[PDB]
Amino acid sequence: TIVIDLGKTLSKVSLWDLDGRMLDRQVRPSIPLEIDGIRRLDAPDTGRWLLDVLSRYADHPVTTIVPVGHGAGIAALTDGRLAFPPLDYEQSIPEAVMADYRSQRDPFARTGSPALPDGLNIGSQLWWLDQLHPDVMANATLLPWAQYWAWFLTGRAVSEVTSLGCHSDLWDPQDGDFSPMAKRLGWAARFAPIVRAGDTVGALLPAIAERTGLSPDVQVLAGLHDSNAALLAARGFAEIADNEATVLSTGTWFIAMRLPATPVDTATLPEARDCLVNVDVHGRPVPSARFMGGREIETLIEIDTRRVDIKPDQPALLAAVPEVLRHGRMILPTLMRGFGPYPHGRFAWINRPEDWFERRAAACLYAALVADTALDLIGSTGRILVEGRFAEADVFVRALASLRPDCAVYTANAHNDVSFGALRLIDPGLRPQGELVRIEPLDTDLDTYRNRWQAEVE
Repeated sequence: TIVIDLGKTLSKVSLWDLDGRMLDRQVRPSIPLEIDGIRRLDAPDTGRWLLDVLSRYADHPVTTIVPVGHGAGIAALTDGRLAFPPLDYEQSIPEAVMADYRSQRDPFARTGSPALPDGLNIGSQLWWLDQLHPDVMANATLLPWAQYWAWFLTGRAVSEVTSLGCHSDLWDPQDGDFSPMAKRLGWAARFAPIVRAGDTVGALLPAIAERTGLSPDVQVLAGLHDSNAALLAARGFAEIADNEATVLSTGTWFIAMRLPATPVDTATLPEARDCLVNVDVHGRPVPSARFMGGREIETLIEIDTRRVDIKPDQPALLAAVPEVLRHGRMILPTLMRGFGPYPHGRFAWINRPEDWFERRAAACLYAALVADTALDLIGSTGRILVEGRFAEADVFVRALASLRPDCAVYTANAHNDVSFGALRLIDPGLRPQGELVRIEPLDTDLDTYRNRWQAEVE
């Protein structure tokens, strides 16, 4: 089996065995492609690199390939070939063109897709493209980035739901269909037939099976969006699986993605407080809430050298919590105006600690409280799995455990390559590396603290 993970900053090709262990991995940064001053995903060139690396695994019993793509990427095929390299979603879009688009979008209540800058909304790209290449767009078959690669190897164009549900303006999460807008504009009619991520797109193209030395019998799967890969993975853990659970990824962005066990009313979610609606590989709504956690923490600690996740530092970070707690030393939101649950929270310290450990420990508390608010906006309960670098942040995770006392907060036991998830598309019985360890609340308290914090915020 082979997973192709063509993300935004890193493209990874990986070879695995039927027991779900990685045999090899080939990586390569993704460099932008200039075309008019217009930044593009380098499709032609990536296609090459990955026909090389694919050749390397010709001696192996490969029976399946599954594609993985970052979101906010859309590809167009004119007369059965790539019309042009897709736009880089970070590529700017002209002011007048965007405003025109902005004023014709569907309500957030149907789409769960918030207005985002540049190309983050696929609709914005399409809107613009309709101007730059009017004819080529009308003759075009449309097809998400991830699925583009499954057509590169297969000749069959298909779409998959999770890329469409990635704040694209093209999807109606609750309805499980294209949005009124995408239909209205005739965009929905241009898309390749929707298929399930685990479905077989088809056998490897003969001309391709050749120069890679892979068997013509190799089967390509529809594939999925970068972010849903991790969800598949998380659902591999015995505690997550099919249960009501939420995965909270951390980094520059802290993102809560809930996997509801019951039907939820997403049309009621607060767009202004940085929530959105994604979709799982089954087409079921994935209520989401983010805030730029990692960015705010970094504002506080200034340099990589004082990152709150540095391992040997944990005990001292941890031991410094007691005094932070009882002196009411805390931080008020927000440090990123316009983002998260408290877009306009007037930032401020209170009894600012004068040493780094106590300031670094308190930073981990502020992120727990804001994550706490974010998890509640979407009805997260029961099981929470923390991932990303802030999983090694003892003060953060344990503060979370304390805030959600009857909830089971988790962190992973061993590292798992970012591409593992896709394997579970073939063999669902397959599980990640390590096990989940439940997080103990902070040693004794946090109510009085949060109570003060909350009161102050208001």
